[PDB]
Amino acid sequence: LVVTRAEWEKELGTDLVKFLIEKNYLKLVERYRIYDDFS
Amino acid sequence: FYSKIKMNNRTRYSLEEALNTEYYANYDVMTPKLPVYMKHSNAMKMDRNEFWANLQNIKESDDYTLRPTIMDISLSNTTCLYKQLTQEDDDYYRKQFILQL
Amino acid sequence: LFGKIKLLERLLIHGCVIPVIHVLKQYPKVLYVSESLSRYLGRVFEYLLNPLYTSMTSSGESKDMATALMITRIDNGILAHKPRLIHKYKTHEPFESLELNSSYVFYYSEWNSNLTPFASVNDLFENSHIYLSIIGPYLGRIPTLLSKISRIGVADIQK
Amino acid sequence: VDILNQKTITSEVAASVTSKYLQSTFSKGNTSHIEDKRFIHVSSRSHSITPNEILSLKFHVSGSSMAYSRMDGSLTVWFIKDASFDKSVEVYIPDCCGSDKLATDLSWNPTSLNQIAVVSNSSEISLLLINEKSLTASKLRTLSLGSKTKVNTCLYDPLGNWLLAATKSEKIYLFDVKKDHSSVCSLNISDISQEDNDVVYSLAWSNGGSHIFIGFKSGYLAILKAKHGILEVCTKIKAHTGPITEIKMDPWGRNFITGSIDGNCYVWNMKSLCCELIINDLNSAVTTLDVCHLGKILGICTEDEMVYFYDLNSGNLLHSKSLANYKTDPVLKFYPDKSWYIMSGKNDTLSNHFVKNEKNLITYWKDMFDNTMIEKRRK
Amino acid sequence: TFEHLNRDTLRYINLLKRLSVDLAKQVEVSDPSVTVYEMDKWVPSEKLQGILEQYCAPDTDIRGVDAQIKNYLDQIKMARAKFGLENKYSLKERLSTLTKELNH
Repeated sequence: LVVTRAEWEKELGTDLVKFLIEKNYLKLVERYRIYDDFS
Repeated sequence: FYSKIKMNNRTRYSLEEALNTEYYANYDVMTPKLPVYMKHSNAMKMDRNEFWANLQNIKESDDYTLRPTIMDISLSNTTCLYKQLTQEDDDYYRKQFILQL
Repeated sequence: LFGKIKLLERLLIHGCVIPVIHVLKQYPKVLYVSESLSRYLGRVFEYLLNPLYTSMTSSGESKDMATALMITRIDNGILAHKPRLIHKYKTHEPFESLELNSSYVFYYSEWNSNLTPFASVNDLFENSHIYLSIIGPYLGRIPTLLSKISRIGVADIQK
Repeated sequence: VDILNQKTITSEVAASVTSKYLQSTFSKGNTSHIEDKRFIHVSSRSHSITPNEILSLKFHVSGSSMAYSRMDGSLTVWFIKDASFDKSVEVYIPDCCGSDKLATDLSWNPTSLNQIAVVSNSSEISLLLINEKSLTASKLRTLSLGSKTKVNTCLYDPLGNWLLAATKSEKIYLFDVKKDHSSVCSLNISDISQEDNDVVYSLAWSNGGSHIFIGFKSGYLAILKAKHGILEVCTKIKAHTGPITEIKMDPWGRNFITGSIDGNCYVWNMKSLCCELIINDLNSAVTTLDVCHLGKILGICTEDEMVYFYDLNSGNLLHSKSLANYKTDPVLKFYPDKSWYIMSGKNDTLSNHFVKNEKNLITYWKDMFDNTMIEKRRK
Repeated sequence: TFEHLNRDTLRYINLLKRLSVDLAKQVEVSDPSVTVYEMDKWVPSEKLQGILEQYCAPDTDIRGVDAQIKNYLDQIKMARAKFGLENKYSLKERLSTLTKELNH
């Protein structure tokens, strides 16, 4: 999925996205792409 | 005609088995009487029953009292005879020819 | 397999008691032809008896509706609990069943609309001269019906 | 032809499939011996005999751990994630519940993923954790009460909500699990059975977790509620003419099964609480007794040293193996998530487990159907 | 004309029940006291039932309601990656150390 940083915070928390990007799971293309397994 | 009914409800039986992967399923290839969303919906029943109700007011009036049968096969018209027995949607005109034979 | 005898027990499966009582009161040795005539007539008498037997054993049998439930299936992803999945089929056999994942029911669900389940003890003593006198010494082919009438008796002396 | 006629599982095509599944699970490539510590000790003395029978065998409700307690010594806890039975012993504890007495009963915890409750014969219940990284077994607490003489059995609620510890002479204890392991109630057995000095042989929890089934020595069967903290007697029926040996439950919640010391085994349904089917098993005294997880196979093992396999819907026989040359008290146990079983006793006091490549009976019929269908799509 | 109206009301009958493409069901439960589930009374979501009823209600364009699915089909993984990340590790490791420090 691809949204912006501002579209992430409407559902997530600002403390967690500050932790996702330094831990290298989110990548940017400002469209932020994540590869994840939820089923 | 019978290979569009077999391949419609064999993929979604292979899709029950993946999503809630608790239970396997082999059912029959049958008529799923109404799907899940046509079963209990009074907005879809009430506008459908008032389509059949004014198709009968055409056939109860004293104006269109000269008309063929609903299950009728044509013989004179060579165009409509090929258009009745080749469309793979109705399949009630290719069952009369099997019963007649 | 065919004929009068097969006709006489499909009528007793569905709902018809009055044309079958009138035949077996005329020819009472129409039994000793099939052992199914005493099973299906014990399916009708056990429907009339069952509201009474649940109330006589009052507090115990009323919460016995809650004791019959099964165990969920517990897988070890996050150690979660999910219920079991079955699916109905409507068959022609009168007795309810449950296979490995399929449960079977009788197709004609309005089979007991003419019948009425009787009241406490004064109605059991009147309706047993009709039903229980047709199958005289054949109530011992239904041993679960012989166990139910004997618990009505002990619970009625004590109260 | 008779396979592909029915496309759903009926009453007759099910009873013919389950007689081929039990026939093919006794084969040569479908059995492997558990590499125990006694299988090492027996194999040395047999290549170049002291009996220690097992006292309990229990499965975790997830179906991924198996613990069991020999007579003289130790607990042994196996860990199976998916690899059949050759994955890992994690622990075995030579002085488990003390260094003076024996380990009689076991129960796993349904809520917590790794915790047992081993009950000695003294007065004390020791709850202990089985560590996942290292191969150790550390304690958590130790329970006790006043006027506690000798506890034998312990059972957890199938919801993990209560704990029932019982003596066979004096009393019966409830310990709450949610707030803290604290005594809630206590009932004297003389109030349960009014007739004589009875000895409690077996107990069981219902599938909901609100009634307790108690089997005495005189043949009485008591059913008693456990609502929140009250422990009162609901009914009391006389079932057998002998000690009620074992009590089981249907996994679909329909009926329950009792066995006794005469050759007698009933199937009582749970709605009307009357007997429903009777198995004609006039050979010997039934010792162990268990059902499948689909609820179709019933395994009876008597004191003639012979095992049987029945149906629960009918009472017909499927298979019968005779194991007469051994000196075991052999234990059947079915897995809780798949349709395999672990029958105890191979040489002296051992445990083998009988496998296949398919898990259920339903994925076995579904593979037999698709192999026949290719032949009808061949002609 | 009657020979055309009779043939198009037999393929309308043969399209409501016989071939009749339907949904694939995911089972969701919320109460822990059910333990049995028959797969006949599975109904879809409340937000999907309101969208699917708008294809057959009169006086509507088809392409305007086909874009209400593309809205709905992307709002269903914007709520499955919002509970599939905050439940992934930020609430896993809050229960990792805290269940060790309870045991000690």
